Amino acid sequence: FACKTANGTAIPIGGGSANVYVNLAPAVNVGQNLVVDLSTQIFCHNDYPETITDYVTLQRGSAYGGVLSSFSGTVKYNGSSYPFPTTSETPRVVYNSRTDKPWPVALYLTPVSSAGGVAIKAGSLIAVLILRQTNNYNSDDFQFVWNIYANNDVVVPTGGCDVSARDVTVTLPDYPGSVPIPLTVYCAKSQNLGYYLSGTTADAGNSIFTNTASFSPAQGVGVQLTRNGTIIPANNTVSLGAVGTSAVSLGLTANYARTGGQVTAGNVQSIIGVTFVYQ
Amino acid sequence: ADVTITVNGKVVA
Repeated sequence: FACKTANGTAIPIGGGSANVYVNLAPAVNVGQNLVVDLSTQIFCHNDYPETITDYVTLQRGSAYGGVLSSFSGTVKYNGSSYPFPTTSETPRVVYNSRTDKPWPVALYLTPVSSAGGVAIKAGSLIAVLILRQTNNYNSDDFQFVWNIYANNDVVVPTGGCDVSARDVTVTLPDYPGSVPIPLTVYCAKSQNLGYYLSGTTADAGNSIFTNTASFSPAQGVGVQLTRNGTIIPANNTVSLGAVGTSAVSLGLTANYARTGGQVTAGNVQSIIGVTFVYQ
Repeated sequence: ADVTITVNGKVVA
């Protein structure tokens, strides 16, 4: 039993814990969210196929680590699903050939939000997997640890729904122009969704986000969002109806709006949050 | 929040 990652990097086998860096592409699925499919990331083989067969299981106590430590879900191991953190030893995967074969493991998370996410930066711990290796000819029985680290920055969805982008930047035309905000949401199965805006506002209507531009800021103006011509105040939930597997636009447009006193020339910036809720 | 929108603009005289 000897393994390497997708880019060909050796994983030292057994003895001390190994830190294994993998690419992940998290996604919402029906009833659970993929955190990482390791079957595309870890490939193993047997250097003595003619005479030895290797067996590898995933042991009890395997679990998420780091920022995912508090979450639970499932592990798909060799085509079957089990609770994660693991509460029993899985059946084995067999390695006989010198030809590489995937380690057939994918880790899933039980949704707890509507469209939330947890950022995982490259270099961060994802999971701690405990493996047990045996064979078909002697008593060798050894357990060892693979600490799975992110090779790339991702956001793990924690809900039933996911968004086109977690961070969106738009540029208005020169005042008094407006611009659509490209932002959509979809769900793994149909869900009834709403959303609301968060941020600091400047007006009696709680609907003009303050201009927080750092350099040479304009005075007397802020940013106001509309949907089909209707102003959306902060912290007032908008309904999206039922959102299925195809993306549904939030329908947002950005505008400038006056906050009082004279409008003066300069830069404008507003940072506005969007939060989804089930309805 | 779930998404952060950064809106940039400019007032020109």
